[PDB]
Amino acid sequence: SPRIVQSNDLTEAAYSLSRDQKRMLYLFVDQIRKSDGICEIHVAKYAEIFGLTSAEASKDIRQALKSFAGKEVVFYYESFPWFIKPAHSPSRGLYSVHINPYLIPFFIGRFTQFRLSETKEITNPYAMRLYESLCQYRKPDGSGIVSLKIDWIIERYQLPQSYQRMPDFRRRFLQVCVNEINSRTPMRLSYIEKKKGRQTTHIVFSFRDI
DNA sequence: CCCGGACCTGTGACAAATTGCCCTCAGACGG
DNA sequence: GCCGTCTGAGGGCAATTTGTCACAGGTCCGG
Ligand SMILES: [Ca+2]
Ligand SMILES: [Ca+2]
Repeated sequence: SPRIVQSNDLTEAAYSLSRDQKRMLYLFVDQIRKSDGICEIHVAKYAEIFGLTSAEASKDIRQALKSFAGKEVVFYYESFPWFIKPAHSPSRGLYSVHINPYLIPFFIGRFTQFRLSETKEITNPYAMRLYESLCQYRKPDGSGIVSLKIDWIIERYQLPQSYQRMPDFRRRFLQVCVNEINSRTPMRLSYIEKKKGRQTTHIVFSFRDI
């Protein structure tokens, strides 16, 4: 199945995207890399890759596409829009999109890589961000270890405001997304908390391959 | 000494958002 | 040149997940 690769600058960028949008974004990076910024999406192909009906694919593409407008991307800083023209459909079952050409060098650069079958069952978009950030540190054999700062997680994944209260951070983000990765990917993941005084400051992740 | 305050934790509620499903009906084409 | 079928563009749903905050109970310090 298709092998996604992307510059680390994208793995660690600040942005907020939905799941359907992140799915499309993988195909855009794939199209661009296989060579102006103009990409294309087929309803029937999206449906087959991610196991949807054609109808639900259509719904997913259309709403994802109108939710890109006004969205911006920050590289740590410098801000860019994803799209510089609205999407449009020349043919039935076919969409044309215009990615910001200044983003191309940030897509292709110190890199992260994974096969698309690894992530296509994840549902929570914050868990997709987390799985991308672990892959950036993976060894050939399939293991790794990394320390991510809690303040940096909040900024980069643009977590919502009540998750700055740590018991809520634990309950609705950390525990749920570590559970998804262990249930929906071939990865097996564990963690431990680093503290300073009363405050918890980092999360230390270790993982191996099944 | 206590006591109140500034911190920290987990849980029960409720509100808003997202999920996979289901149904209708016209577009595009082949045979 | 018409119709039978495969698509996909629309309109919705209830059941779950995700986002928010009130309240109870831990600690340590300065007064
Ligand atoms: Ca969201
Ligand atoms: Ca959907």
